Amino acid sequence: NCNTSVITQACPKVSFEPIPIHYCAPAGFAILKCNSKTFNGSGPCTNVSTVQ
Amino acid sequence: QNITLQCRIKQIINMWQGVGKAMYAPPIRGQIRCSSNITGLLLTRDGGRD
Amino acid sequence: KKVVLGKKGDTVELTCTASQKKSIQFHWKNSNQIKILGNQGSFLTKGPSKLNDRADSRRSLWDQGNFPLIIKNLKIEDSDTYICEVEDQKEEVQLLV
Amino acid sequence: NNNTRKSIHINIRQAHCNISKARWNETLGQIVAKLEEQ
Amino acid sequence: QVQLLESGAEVKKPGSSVKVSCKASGDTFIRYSFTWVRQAPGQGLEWMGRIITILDVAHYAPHLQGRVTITADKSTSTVYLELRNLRSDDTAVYFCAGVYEGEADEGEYDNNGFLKHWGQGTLVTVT
Amino acid sequence: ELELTQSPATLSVSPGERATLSCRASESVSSDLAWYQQKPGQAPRLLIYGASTRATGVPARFSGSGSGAEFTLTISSLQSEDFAVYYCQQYNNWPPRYTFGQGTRLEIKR
Ligand SMILES: *[C@@H]1O[C@H](CO)[C@@H](O[C@@H]2O[C@H](CO)[C@@H](O[C@@H]3O[C@H](CO[C@H]4O[C@H](CO)[C@@H](O)[C@H](O)[C@@H]4O)[C@@H](O)[C@H](O[C@H]4O[C@H](CO)[C@@H](O)[C@H](O)[C@@H]4O[C@H]4O[C@H](CO)[C@@H](O)[C@H](O)[C@@H]4O[C@H]4O[C@H](CO)[C@@H](O)[C@H](O)[C@@H]4O)[C@@H]3O)[C@H](O)[C@H]2NC(C)=O)[C@H](O)[C@H]1NC(C)=O
Ligand SMILES: *[C@@H]1O[C@H](CO)[C@@H](O[C@@H]2O[C@H](CO)[C@@H](O[C@@H]3O[C@H](CO)[C@@H](O)[C@H](O)[C@@H]3O)[C@H](O)[C@H]2NC(C)=O)[C@H](O)[C@H]1NC(C)=O
Ligand SMILES: *[C@@H]1O[C@H](CO)[C@@H](O[C@@H]2O[C@H](CO)[C@@H](O[C@@H]3O[C@H](CO)[C@@H](O)[C@H](O)[C@@H]3O)[C@H](O)[C@H]2NC(C)=O)[C@H](O)[C@H]1NC(C)=O
Ligand SMILES: *[C@@H]1O[C@H](CO)[C@@H](O[C@@H]2O[C@H](CO)[C@@H](O)[C@H](O)[C@H]2NC(C)=O)[C@H](O)[C@H]1NC(C)=O
Ligand SMILES: *[C@@H]1O[C@H](CO)[C@@H](O[C@@H]2O[C@H](CO)[C@@H](O)[C@H](O)[C@H]2NC(C)=O)[C@H](O)[C@H]1NC(C)=O
Ligand SMILES: *[C@@H]1O[C@H](CO)[C@@H](O[C@@H]2O[C@H](CO)[C@@H](O)[C@H](O)[C@H]2NC(C)=O)[C@H](O)[C@H]1NC(C)=O
Ligand SMILES: *[C@@H]1O[C@H](CO)[C@@H](O[C@@H]2O[C@H](CO)[C@@H](O)[C@H](O)[C@H]2NC(C)=O)[C@H](O)[C@H]1NC(C)=O
Repeated sequence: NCNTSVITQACPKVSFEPIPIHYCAPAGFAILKCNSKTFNGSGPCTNVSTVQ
Repeated sequence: QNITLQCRIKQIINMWQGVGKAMYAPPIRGQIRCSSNITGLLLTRDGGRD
Repeated sequence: KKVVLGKKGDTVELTCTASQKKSIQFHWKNSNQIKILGNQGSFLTKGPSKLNDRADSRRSLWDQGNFPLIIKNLKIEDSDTYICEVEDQKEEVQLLV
Repeated sequence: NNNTRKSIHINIRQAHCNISKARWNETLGQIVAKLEEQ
Repeated sequence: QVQLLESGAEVKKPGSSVKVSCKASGDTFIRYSFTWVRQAPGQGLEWMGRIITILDVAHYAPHLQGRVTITADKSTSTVYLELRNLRSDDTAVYFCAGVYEGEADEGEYDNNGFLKHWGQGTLVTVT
Repeated sequence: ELELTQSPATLSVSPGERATLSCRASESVSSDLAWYQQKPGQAPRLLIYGASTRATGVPARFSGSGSGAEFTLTISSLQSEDFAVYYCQQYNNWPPRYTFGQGTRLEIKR
């Protein structure tokens, strides 16, 4: 037995323009970055650097 | 020398965040500009025994 | 192989199952590996097959791990083996119209 | 603006996008060249 | 674009239910929204509620929802106004009205409330 | 929700006179106030779509405007066929809480 849930909400217009967001590691963690050119998404990188 | 795409602005859309639909209010009055950079494409391959 | 029966002019529902109920990506393919249907995010995509204008799916059940292929207006020509691609799982069903 | 029609019979939703033709065909030529490697 | 055809008059003992129908013709029902108006004698145009046929949703005047529901039967292009627990207070002439919405099927629905297409008016009373 | 009221209860005019009808909105409705014409035994047919667009089929005699708490409807060269009750309707509600005013009746001066 399936049914739906409907919510009626106010409909204001807002300005909408995506801002770059950076992710940063929590204490105890680090991010390894693959610096190989043309990495292709999987497998080994032979040039690895560490960033927060 | 300009490829022009025809576009429409819609109010009833499907949601990318989950199964369901949502209705949005009618469009704002005018001069709406969206200048942007194409930085990549998402393609799928149509193969098969044929 | 599962076998499902029907006749010309009928509608049949063939299914794939994901026990985790997470509305995961899945695909349906015919015996020639032609994509019929699939889940892109929350959207239903119809592939370039003979069922392109007849295949459907109940999106509301994707949350239950139920990913049906619904073929409307069956013809004898539709009696193929349909393949589920769910994660690693490869269920196969023969439809006999 | 100057797109104020609301109905055809009983245009506010009409919009369009421009792509430089020469950039797009060049872009695809490079993509195609890479697809050909596979 | 369309004409709306309504059911006839009815009388019920208070507490009974009454269902009023409004059939649309000349366009696709799904394409646009319908509303109901209650012309009680001596009164103005009390709003009953609104139903959207592209999305099966409805809204009701805030004092009436305990008694009234609206159903859009897409297969018969007919909207039904159901009055539960009918009171003598609800004696009125009821009618539907339609509002054209653009290409609702394509998701270009306007959500207009301006009433252009009207029904005839059916008196509902109690006994 | 928003209450709409008519200024005159009725307005007595002569044919050929310009009718001047008005409606007040207690919650400052914005360009969401429509006008309707109801004749006895008839549906209250739309005259003005939104605050100022006459609906298709509406005679050029009918026009109006307004904003916020106050809106008007006028009928140039009023004809005998226009002695109807005019209604004020508001749409600035979401969730919908649409309302109508009481209706202003034109009277034929006699
Ligand atoms: C990829 O990245 C690119 C950028 O690198 C992204 O591109 C950006 O996309 C944005 C999409 O919104 C676009 O934003 C618009 O810019 C317009 C122009 O900005 C210039 O003027 C303002 C004035 O203060 C300056 O601050 C600014 O620095 C620039 O100089 C703005 O005008 C737009 O705002 C208006 O529309 C939004 C709609 O949500 C409203 O919320 C907002 O309040 C504004 O509304 C006015 O205009 C509407 C038009 O119908 C009126 O209805 C409304 O009442 C307001 O109108 C009054 O004010 C105007 C002001 O001139 C007046 O003329 C009118 O008569 C009224 O008084 C909005 O800000 C970015 O500019 C754009 N960037 C670039 C560089 O192009 C891109 O999208 C990214 N890709 C993706 C996919 O996201
Ligand atoms: C492995 O990946 C790293 C990360 O990209 C490569 O190092 C980077 O090399 C470039 C070019 O030599 C450096 O750019 C230069 O930086 C100086 C900084 O002031 C700037 O003045 C120059 O104009 C130029 O931008 C880059 O900084 C450097 N990055 C780091 C983190 O050191 C590295 O060469 C790669 N190794 C191999 C074997 O490919
Ligand atoms: C492809 O599309 C682009 C983007 O619309 C076209 O460029 C645009 O060409 C018009 C031609 O009049 C430019 O308008 C002029 O702008 C100057 C700026 O001050 C103004 O002074 C003039 O009176 C006039 O308005 C427009 O600005 C220009 N757009 C940009 C971003 O530069 C381009 O021509 C199109 N190509 C083809 C082949 O049609
Ligand atoms: C590019 O992607 C391919 C796979 O899509 C990676 O291929 C692997 O290469 C290593 C090299 O010894 C093999 O051992 C693996 O078996 C390969 N994977 C597969 C699936 O065959 C390739 O290394 C990638 N290029 C990179 C990371 O630079
Ligand atoms: C689209 O690509 C162009 C070209 O790379 C970007 O414009 C450049 O952005 C860098 C950022 O520091 C500036 O230094 C250059 O001067 C910009 N070039 C020009 C011609 O202005 C542009 O910002 C990109 N747009 C988006 C949305 O990313
Ligand atoms: C998109 O490109 C088209 C290319 O035709 C632009 O339309 C032309 O604009 C020029 C400007 O002087 C006119 O002279 C041409 O006659 C227009 N062509 C046509 C077929 O109308 C269009 O304006 C561009 N749009 C945007 C958003 O930049
Ligand atoms: C999209 O708009 C941008 C500007 O917002 C166009 O780029 C400009 O084109 C003019 C043409 O005379 C150049 O003078 C500017 O220097 C260009 N600006 C930048 C940042 O490069 C761009 O060509 C437009 N794209 C299309 C497809 O019309």
